[PDB]
Amino acid sequence: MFLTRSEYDRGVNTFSPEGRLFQVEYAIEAIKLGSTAIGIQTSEGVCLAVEKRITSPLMEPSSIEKIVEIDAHIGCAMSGLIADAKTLIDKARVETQNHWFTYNETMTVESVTQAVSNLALQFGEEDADPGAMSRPFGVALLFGGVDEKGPQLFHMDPSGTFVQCDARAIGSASEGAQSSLQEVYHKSMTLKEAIKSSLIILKQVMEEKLNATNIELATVQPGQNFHMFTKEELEEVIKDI
Amino acid sequence: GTGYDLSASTFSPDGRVFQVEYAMKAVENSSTAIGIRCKDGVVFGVEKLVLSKLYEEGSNKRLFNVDRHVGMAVAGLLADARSLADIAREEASNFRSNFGYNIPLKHLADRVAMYVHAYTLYSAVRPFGCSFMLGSYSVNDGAQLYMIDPSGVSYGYWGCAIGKARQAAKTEIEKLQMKEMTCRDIVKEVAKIIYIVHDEVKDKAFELELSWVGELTNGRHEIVPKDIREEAEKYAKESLKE
Amino acid sequence: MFVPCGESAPDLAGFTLLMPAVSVGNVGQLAMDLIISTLNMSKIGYFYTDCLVPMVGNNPYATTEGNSTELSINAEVYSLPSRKLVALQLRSIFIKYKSKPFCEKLLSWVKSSGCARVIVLSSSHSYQRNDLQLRSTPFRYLLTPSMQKSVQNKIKSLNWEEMEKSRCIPEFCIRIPGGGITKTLYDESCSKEIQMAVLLKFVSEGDNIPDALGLVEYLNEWLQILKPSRWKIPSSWRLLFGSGLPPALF
Amino acid sequence: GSSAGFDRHITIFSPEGRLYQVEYAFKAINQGGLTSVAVRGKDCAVIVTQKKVPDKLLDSSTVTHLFKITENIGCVMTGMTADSRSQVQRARYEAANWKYKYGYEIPVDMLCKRIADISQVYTQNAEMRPLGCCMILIGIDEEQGPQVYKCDPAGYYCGFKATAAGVKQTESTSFLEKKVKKKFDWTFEQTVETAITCLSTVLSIDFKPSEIEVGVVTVENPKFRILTEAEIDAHLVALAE
Amino acid sequence: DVSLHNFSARLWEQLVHFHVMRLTDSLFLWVGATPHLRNLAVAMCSRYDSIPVSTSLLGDTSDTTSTGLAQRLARKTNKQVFVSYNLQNTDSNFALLVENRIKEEMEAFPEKF
Amino acid sequence: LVISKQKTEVVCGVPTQVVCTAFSSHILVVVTQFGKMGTLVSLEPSSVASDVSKPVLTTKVLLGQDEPLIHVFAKNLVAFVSQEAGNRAVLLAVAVKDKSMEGLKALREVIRVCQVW
Amino acid sequence: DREVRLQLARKREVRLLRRQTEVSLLEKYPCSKFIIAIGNNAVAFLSSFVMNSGVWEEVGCAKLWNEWCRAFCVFYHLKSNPSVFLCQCSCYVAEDQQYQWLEKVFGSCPRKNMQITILTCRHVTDYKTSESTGSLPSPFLRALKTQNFKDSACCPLLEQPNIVHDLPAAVLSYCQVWKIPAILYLCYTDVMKLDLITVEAFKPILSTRSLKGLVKNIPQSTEILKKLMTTNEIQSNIYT
Amino acid sequence: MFRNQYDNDVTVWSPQGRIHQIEYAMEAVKQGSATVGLKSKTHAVLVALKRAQSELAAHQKKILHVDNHIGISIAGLTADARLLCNFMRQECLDSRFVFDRPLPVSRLVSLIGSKTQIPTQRYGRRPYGVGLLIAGYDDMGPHIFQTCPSANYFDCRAMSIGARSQSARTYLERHMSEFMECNLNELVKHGLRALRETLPAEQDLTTKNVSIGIVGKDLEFTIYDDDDVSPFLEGLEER
Amino acid sequence: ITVFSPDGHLFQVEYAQEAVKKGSTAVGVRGRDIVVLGVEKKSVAKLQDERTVRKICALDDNVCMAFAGLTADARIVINRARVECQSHRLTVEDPVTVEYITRYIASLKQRYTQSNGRRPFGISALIVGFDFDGTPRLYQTDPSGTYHAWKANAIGRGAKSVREFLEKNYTDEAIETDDLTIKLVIKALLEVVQSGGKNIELAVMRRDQSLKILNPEEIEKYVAEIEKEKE
Repeated sequence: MFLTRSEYDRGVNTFSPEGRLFQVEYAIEAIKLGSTAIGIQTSEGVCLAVEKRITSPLMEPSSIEKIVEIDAHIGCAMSGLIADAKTLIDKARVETQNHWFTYNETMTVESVTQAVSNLALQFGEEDADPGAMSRPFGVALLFGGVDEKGPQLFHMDPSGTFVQCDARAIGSASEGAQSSLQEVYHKSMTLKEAIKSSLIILKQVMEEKLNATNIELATVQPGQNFHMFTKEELEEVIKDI
Repeated sequence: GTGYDLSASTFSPDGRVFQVEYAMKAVENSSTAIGIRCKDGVVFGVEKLVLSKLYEEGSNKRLFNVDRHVGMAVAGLLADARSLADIAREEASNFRSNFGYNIPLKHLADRVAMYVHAYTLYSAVRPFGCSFMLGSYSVNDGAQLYMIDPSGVSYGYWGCAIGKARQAAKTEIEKLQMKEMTCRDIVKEVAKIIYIVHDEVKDKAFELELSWVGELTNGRHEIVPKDIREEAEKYAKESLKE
Repeated sequence: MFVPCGESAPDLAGFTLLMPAVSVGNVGQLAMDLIISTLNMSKIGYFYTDCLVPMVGNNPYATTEGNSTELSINAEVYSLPSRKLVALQLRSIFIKYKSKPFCEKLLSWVKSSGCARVIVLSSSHSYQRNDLQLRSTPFRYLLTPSMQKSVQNKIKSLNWEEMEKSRCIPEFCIRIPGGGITKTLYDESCSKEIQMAVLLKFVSEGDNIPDALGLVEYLNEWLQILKPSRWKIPSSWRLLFGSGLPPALF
Repeated sequence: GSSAGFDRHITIFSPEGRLYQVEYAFKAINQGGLTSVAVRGKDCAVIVTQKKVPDKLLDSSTVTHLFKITENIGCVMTGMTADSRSQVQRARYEAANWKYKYGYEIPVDMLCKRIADISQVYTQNAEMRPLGCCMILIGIDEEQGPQVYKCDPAGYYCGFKATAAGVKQTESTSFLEKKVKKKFDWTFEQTVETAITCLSTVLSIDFKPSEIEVGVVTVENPKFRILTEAEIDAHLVALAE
Repeated sequence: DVSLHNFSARLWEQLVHFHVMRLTDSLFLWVGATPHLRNLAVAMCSRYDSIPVSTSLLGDTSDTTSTGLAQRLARKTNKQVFVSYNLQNTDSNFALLVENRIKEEMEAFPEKF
Repeated sequence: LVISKQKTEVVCGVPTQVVCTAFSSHILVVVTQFGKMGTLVSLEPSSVASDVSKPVLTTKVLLGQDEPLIHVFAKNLVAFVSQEAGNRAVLLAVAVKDKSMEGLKALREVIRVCQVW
Repeated sequence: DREVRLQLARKREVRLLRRQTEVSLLEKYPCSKFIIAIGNNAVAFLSSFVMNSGVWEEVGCAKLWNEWCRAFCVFYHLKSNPSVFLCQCSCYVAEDQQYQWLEKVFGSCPRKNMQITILTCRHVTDYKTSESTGSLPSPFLRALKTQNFKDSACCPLLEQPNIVHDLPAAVLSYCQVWKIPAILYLCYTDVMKLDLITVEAFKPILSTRSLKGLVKNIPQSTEILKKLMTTNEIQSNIYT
Repeated sequence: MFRNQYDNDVTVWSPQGRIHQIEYAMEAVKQGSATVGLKSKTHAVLVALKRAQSELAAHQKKILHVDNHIGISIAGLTADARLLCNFMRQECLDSRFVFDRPLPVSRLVSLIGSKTQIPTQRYGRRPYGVGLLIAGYDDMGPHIFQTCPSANYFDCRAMSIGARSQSARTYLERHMSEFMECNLNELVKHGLRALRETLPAEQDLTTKNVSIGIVGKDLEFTIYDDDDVSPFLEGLEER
Repeated sequence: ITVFSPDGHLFQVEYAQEAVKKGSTAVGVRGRDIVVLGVEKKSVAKLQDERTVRKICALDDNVCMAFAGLTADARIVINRARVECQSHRLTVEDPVTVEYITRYIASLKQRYTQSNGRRPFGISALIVGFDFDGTPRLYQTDPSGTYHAWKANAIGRGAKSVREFLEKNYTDEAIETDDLTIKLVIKALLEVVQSGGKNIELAVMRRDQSLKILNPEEIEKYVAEIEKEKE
């Protein structure tokens, strides 16, 4: 009956007895460590909301950019390790702008997510170079954009693969926020309703108060392009809620 | 040999590499496969242990056809067996193209033996977990049967077995005299041996997988006809009973 | 922390303890369990301490069907009063920074109860000394000065090989890296001047059944446990290396 | 791997400045179970080794230990058969390279030097293990006549006149030195009889034509030839009389 | 069209070589004494970021030399610049000299970048 | 100090400026249509290559769109280049519009014309 | 150094926080049937069946922290007769904190009358079996009784080579050492997440005397309640 | 106890002649969701159980489209699934692009096995931890191919892998003869019944948690979403 | 190094954070027309010139930075940053922006903390300076590679305590002029270390000027009047 302490978590390629790569799950835990970021997609576009929680007032909220603008028709919200997301964001921007420069066509958000995945999975696959990709990225991206297909919201975890979702909450309040999303959603949701619900749930799952300073939100719409709400617009929306 | 059995590039104090021995014994774990090199040709026999009825007949086939003339019976891990079969196919095709005629069995045997030995040399790659019997017959070369132990030995056999019942199979084979007869009786004899070595209590069931190469099949490795396999199975069952 | 199985609190006055150690692999524990099964040493108590990670299971030494249905905690002690023989049995891995409290508690237990000689079966690393382990026999001994001189002369007559006294930080303090618990336990015993001996063996991680057989033979040669087929292996020595062959693999 | 132990890692030196992996390779050569001899006569070079065939199903013809690298250079192998065959193939490749580049036949000295360099590579790089086999090269040299060179996994390639390798190497070497000190004519028949009787007396068994295999290279015929069982039987009769 | 302006310069002491592929605006630049494609990064002016967006295509990620040179060259010129710096260590001061070296050539031959 | 051969030939109605620059590590095959770099794909032959035989060139997109069509196109375009280049890893900056067998053959013969290996 | 380690030791140690708002639980009120639920499935089955009739007033919660799981350790008593106690512990208790948890629950003054029924689930791979793990039934369960339990187990006992560690083993060892009747049920399930098959396998226990009269039958109410917790936190993208 | 020393890496052989890492990979498939694969004399139906959670969070696309006559379902890790699907798509597209012929299913499975064998042999790698149920229709006819995480693959009449798939296996083994001689609708209903028996007693086959991909004699591999599975759910008995 | 903790923490970055915590207190203030840096000093230097132990440096003329942690990696990152600044000044021919160099350093730290062949930098670069238009700047990178703009940051020995004290103290009234910013930085440093004096390594940079290492005589006289104000 002599049990010996045995651990399989150190090896990234090492399987657990039931077939679990513990390093990837630890990356998901690091994801949970990050701030909440909830994005909702509707027939009128995709809404992206995320908390710019700050440490001490000395922190400048302008520096924090949880929502980026990969392309005019592509946006992305993040939660977790921003430094990790920097490389993926640069790769996505390079792909989009290079496609526009060469083929004079707007690269589809699905293909951008694909390429980001190729970059994401490179930590495990190949990694031929000595100082090559080593660890999975500890950051999750809500690639919200509108393409020929229409409003498309994608989500990637440190696993390294994107999935097309409709309403996801990623971060510290991964669940609970998702329960609120489930309670509030339908195919008939309008953009205004989506924004209102997203900000309401942000307030519900936030420890601070909903003010334009500590919150950031954007909407990617078919007719329009990526439009990050300004301070005045954000204040108006939170006043509505 | 504790401590010295984790890498294929580590010598034990006795002076043996334990990874290769573990590969051989993992080959032992699988069901027994038997090959015979009679005067007419080479006859193969494998105890294809059926796992579930869901698998369609012919799945997990153990008798591969490297080329028209050269066949192969395998044991141990089947993935490594398939990889080695592909490698042997490539080598045989390369020789047939560059030189223009079918490869002598000795050349394929020692080339694959060198490859598996190379795998056994290095610490990074692990030794192959499969042992196979490269057997073939040629009107000029003659009936040849070579077993490729994961270690990397290329020994010509007149008859040998590989698997869990390897010892009893070898005893029965050496009781048999494998010289100067047609393969028509060798198929029956090998089926008989497979029936004896099979353990019904442990192994729930098995399927007879017989292939042969010789003058009867014009020096081509082909699965035995259904009628001949049925006759051999009937003879083996009759011999086993009482 | 000795808790009797019943309520009589059997006294271990004038007894000899047989404790294992968490050595390379499980040589000490395996040998201890092997001798327990061979000698049919009945359970007498439960040494409940806060030093090992808890574990439970049926009786390792099933023997009879009635005895099969029992409970085996991480730390249990069996004894054979016929030969004034008592034996602890460790079957658990240690909690961080808890081995030394175990050493102190067990030293106090043996001092108070009266168990005279504590035998610590263990195992050290294969390389051990500066190529001396490869040249010399793996078996060694390490007996405290308080050990009875009769046993010392018996060992001398046995013509055994003493501990190499591996060089450590001052200059030749006995070091047993494989055992781990063995060094601190020996130091605690020496401070308490409690008669005890460490019987180790230079081995490496892996299958250690032959090492356990060698160690129990060493102990038999010293104290004539059985007869200086032979040892009745426990029923616990089953499925100790695998959980069946997956059919799809082969 | 990071194998700290000296006994299970080639690179690390033993505390007494010894390479335990090389010693274990020698023990592997012993584990081969067979013994081989080689004698450099005044007219030829001989190599005699026993051919113990397990059982009878194994084809006695296929199992062999006498190999030829270059048409004038012979060889005898001792140790694991896989390692022996690998070293034989590497020696053949080296001979082919020498013939192609330099244009003339590879001298035995240079062939053993190259094999010793390969053995040094094996015993220095931690990646691979020393090949568990000892190879003895024989051949006819235009300047030194018959030449006997023994290469070993350690990287030691000194040439010999009479040498042996295997489980009975020590006793065979003792008897061979005893014979050498007499220093008789060392004729073809003389040297062959010396080698075969050395093997027979060290193994303390009677030899049969099929129980052993003999190969010889002579000045009259530089091409290496493996003596047939008929010649071995004739030589055995010669010893008998 | 693509003007393959291949040239060499005795940067410091080693005769580091250079390669140019004009295309239309996707200039390609290679650097290295030995003919090896060790690293490669593509950078071009971006309307979303002040620094031109660049990604390490292939090679060691912990180099930040090819990417930086590509960004600076893409800011100097327009469109893409496929820098392929392939110096082993070269410390870091030597890289500045190469940046000077290529700079002089662009002034000498604006067409043959 | 590298060797580059460029052949601008108008096949299938598109002026493909095939460029082939020979590096020791990776030969760069630039099949540039629209006069731009376009997608960059890396084809790395398998090191083992069975018993020193035809290898498996790992298809990997470095820049542009990930598509099995473009992967196979690069495979067929640079397979012979890698095989005749001593089993050397070869990169391809393909930027073509239409991907069909006739176009592939035309580009293949154009590269053979502009060969530097 | 040492001070930092001491701070970590506090962070890891179990702290007993009363739910009614350094005395241990059993030291405060004695119990007669203390039910322990370890794991999400065990507590889910408890809430579904046992915590269906009665007040089940919250008495305490043993909040703790570890690198694996910080969930909850709320303790309950029926409050119709406080003699019977309960515990829904979902947070994973580390090895260095299991004995601290035992001290907080019992301490050093046990009653020696409780039929400690432990509810926990293990994985099939843990089950040491002669045949392959794939041949075993998915939800099958096992039992571990103590010396003075004397009540027949509803399921076969574990085999010899098989063992159990962690908190259930801690409580069972405490009971055995101090001679407290008990039984440790192992629900070997392939799925460790919240699945109603695991609780269906846990069902046979309510039939036996252990946790017999606490459940007020009503399978329909319990069965409907089981579908309530079937909804859980969104999984990751690792498996599909 | 001893197996702990011989399971850290994939290149180590246990004293029992086993590689436990391959066993752990083979369990990784069980870690995934259940899928059912069965075929008839003219059709090959691939029925998969979408995770019974809020599909808003993630559209679990277990059934993937490979070619016009090959499609697969995911059971296990998603990264390996995506890599294998991409590889199969490359090979099929290359065949149809160069030789202008549909790639036979058996050849594709052989290539998959050869590709997945390499990680097992090489150091620092891991076997592809996903099980594929390849439902294809080449010249020979319908083919359901079981691809284990190990390179070993099986040509199967009816199969089901994933969590709690043993009940589905039992159901399939109990009705093989019916599967062989069934039409499209009956075969799909049989697969759905197998999946239902995979599901607990309380849970039933809803449109939200069921996806099916069918390839046939004149039917290209078509994935039927939640809206497109109702026709088969209708007419299927609850019992 | 490349493995995550069960909670999702990379061990290497946390160890680098601990190394930073053992470093000196790099304190900066984003004043208008003036940016002030401040780093705690271990005095000593009984036989060593202060020139070689200058923790506060100047990356070109419009950027100056201070670090907290190991000084070797700090020296190499400073060398790389100044080389990048010179290369930009050469090619682009524009004054390097504080944002630009801060992002470069953050990217370098990210690269070094990602690959397992190299360990992360065990420092936290606190970068200040003035942009082309003269806007004061204040940034602080981390071994992880997260660059964040701050109003008045403080990282090093007892980072949290000095940070919260400065947050309580930092006000636009305290940021007006430049003497007030100097008082704020000196107050934070003195709160960190009571000895003061030589331990207070002070550096100031104005809008159109270069980095001026404030002389020790100036540092102590400001301390004296700060003491006078308290009484």
